[PDB]
Amino acid sequence: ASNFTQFVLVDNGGTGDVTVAPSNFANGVAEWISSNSRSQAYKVTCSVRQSSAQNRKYTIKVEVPKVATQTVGGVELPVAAWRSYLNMELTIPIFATNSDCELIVKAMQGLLKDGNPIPSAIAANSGIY
Amino acid sequence: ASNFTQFVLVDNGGTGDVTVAPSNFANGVAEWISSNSRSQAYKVTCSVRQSSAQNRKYTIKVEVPKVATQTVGGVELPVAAWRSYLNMELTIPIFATNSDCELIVKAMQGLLKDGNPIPSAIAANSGIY
Amino acid sequence: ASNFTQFVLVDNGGTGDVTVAPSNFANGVAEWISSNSRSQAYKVTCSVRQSSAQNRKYTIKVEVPKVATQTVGGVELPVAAWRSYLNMELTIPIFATNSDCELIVKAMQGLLKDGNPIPSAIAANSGIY
Amino acid sequence: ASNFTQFVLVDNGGTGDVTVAPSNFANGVAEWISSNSRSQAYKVTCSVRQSSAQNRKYTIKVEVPKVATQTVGGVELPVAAWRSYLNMELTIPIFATNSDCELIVKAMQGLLKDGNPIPSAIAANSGIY
Amino acid sequence: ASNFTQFVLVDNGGTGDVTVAPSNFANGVAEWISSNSRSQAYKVTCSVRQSSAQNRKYTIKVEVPKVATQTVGGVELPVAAWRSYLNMELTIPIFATNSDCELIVKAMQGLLKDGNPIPSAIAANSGIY
Amino acid sequence: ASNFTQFVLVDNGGTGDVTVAPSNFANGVAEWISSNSRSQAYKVTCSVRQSSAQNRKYTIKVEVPKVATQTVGGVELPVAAWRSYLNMELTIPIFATNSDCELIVKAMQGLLKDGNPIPSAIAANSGIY
RNA sequence: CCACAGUCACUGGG
RNA sequence: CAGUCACUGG
RNA sequence: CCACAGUCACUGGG
RNA sequence: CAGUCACUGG
Repeated sequence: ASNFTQFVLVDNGGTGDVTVAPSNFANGVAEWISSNSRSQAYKVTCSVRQSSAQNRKYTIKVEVPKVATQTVGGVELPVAAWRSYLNMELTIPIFATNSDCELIVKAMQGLLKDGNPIPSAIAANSGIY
Repeated sequence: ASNFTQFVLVDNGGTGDVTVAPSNFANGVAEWISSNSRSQAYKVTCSVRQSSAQNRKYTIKVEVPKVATQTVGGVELPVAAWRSYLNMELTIPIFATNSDCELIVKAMQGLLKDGNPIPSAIAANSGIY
Repeated sequence: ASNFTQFVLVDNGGTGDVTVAPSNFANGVAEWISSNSRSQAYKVTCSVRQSSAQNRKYTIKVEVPKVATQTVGGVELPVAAWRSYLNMELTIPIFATNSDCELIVKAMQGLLKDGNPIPSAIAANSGIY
Repeated sequence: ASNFTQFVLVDNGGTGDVTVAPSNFANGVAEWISSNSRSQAYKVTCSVRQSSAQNRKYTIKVEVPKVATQTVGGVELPVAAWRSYLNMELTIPIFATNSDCELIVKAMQGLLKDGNPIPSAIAANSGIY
Repeated sequence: ASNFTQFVLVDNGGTGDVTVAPSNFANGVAEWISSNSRSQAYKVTCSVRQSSAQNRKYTIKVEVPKVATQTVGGVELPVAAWRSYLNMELTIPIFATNSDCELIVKAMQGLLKDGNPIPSAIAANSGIY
Repeated sequence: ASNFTQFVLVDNGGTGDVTVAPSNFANGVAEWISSNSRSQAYKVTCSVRQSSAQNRKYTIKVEVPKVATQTVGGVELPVAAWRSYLNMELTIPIFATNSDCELIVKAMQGLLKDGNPIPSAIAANSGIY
């Protein structure tokens, strides 16, 4: 294998797609970013460690830029107003087989499938009701 | 409407599908569970709070169980051999429009699409390289 | 370029091959792990450091597990009945050229070549006689 | 029968071969030494012992010398400018069968096979990258 | 791709060229060295860290050795008579686009072009006047 | 000689070139700047001193303006968001001949040649991977 | 941070 | 030196 | 806040 | 853990 390759983060249907590509590997922490100023980029980082004797833990972080009214290549302050941060921590017991792990991934995919509660709430600046 | 509906967390092609349903909203934490005993159930929770004066934070949790039947005191009980824990926090600035948020949902969806790096590594019990 | 890739640790023909893959590279310690349950996986770690003003030191560690299924209370878990632990330390002075190093590697390879005393002894639960 | 015989430690084709031969076997420590000046010879030692009730432990040591001629006061002496020191410890539980051991040996051989990460790194005065 | 490749540090027209290659990435410090003994090698290291909330800093180091053969204890050893140390730190604001950065690379390249003031002074063991 | 002359810092191929010219010599510290407001200029400074008994040290500093979305002649704040700083310190042992120094310069040129790792990483808002 | 020093991913000084 | 071994104990 | 830990809307550590 | 390493020191 060798999974550290570029990929499509935001699929806008061929036209207007956001691709992120390998940008760093310092400390086993893999990083991908879109072709932008780091202040306006789409960043993705991932790493794995054995958190305890019983578990392994994947830490995945994603940064998404606020695009509405954005000024490409510009200095936008304050940073906190122009960026969204996603922090994911996946804990998997050392007994999990590959199939067990496939199931876990499926569950994650299902959690965010278009039309489901969570993605629907987020995409609508809403909570659950 | 109401976005607090049931949905399928794990899609196995209509046969062996893990569907999860609304089970609680106490203390502002929306909860869903699979049609199982509370000891062997898949659990999904979600909550939104206004973290800072200018941020909103979504806390989503998913628990994937490895179902098993244990024999305690000569008696057989439905239990979970172990559980996988997904913990994700999403911080979005209040200046994010709905389109801005759809961008975030698409990114999260892209992040886990079959074939991409992260889901590949996870399903293979490996890191990125 | 990268030497932190997956490789075949155990060459059992072209089928029962044990392949080990990059898992984590934190704190100067490269770690490879075979696929499936971490609990039953092969592990390989490696690191180099300047042990003294004149010497560089390598520390390689390998774990060979004896795969087994543990059952307790009627619950089956993939585990390792036990593990064989290989721990080696290689010290090389900074005056060693690439040729000198190639020589060192050859000696290591020869020491373990099929037919030779040490490997023969080990493979037969034996010592020297 | 005897496995305490001479063998080729360094296979440099069929000429510049470094052969090491039995030298002494006192106190459970088998020792091999290449021919000529002891001062410039290759050394290999090996021993097994029951380290615990459950484990047997092997201790292999190898010395690769950098041949050189020292001159002092006009007196020439064959010496070793410096020496590379390999020290390995292999622990194997008493439940290991001959098959289990053969497997362990294969893993050791694979770890050092030409082309693989560890040997490549060592042979190039390099680490992992 | 992967930008961690070998390159020629000193171009002497294909004959007497000093080429340097990846040798380590431990602790997030990318390292390259020339095909020499660690004691006589050319060394290049590079690292990026997010210095401030809005800055990123590249730390690049280059070590140019003056190779020599010293006689210590009547024995001859490959050593370095002395070393020249280049230490450079580049701080770039996160608002810099890729074009902004290309500008920086072009400037650094221009700074050292044959004929220009700085490289002229350095090569002549003189200051600017 | 007399190397304190104007030169092309950024070579954009005849059209759109950035030239810097002598602007100060206070304290032996030579300075060049582009024809801009000092807040938006390209600045280059260089100086030499004998740092110790064994070494001489060249301190070279370069400042590059962020051009994307820049407003020529305008007041851009905060300064830190609009500027990149390069700090170079070159240490050369007093034994270095002119030829030794030419080699050092070549190594610097090679380090930053178009297409090589470092310049490629910088120009792409990336690290090494 | 330093036109601070060194034997330089380390050490020492402002 | 010992251990289910980048960790612990002598 | 943490590529902090867990038995995980709870507990413990920076 | 370190060392010209079945030995020594932490």
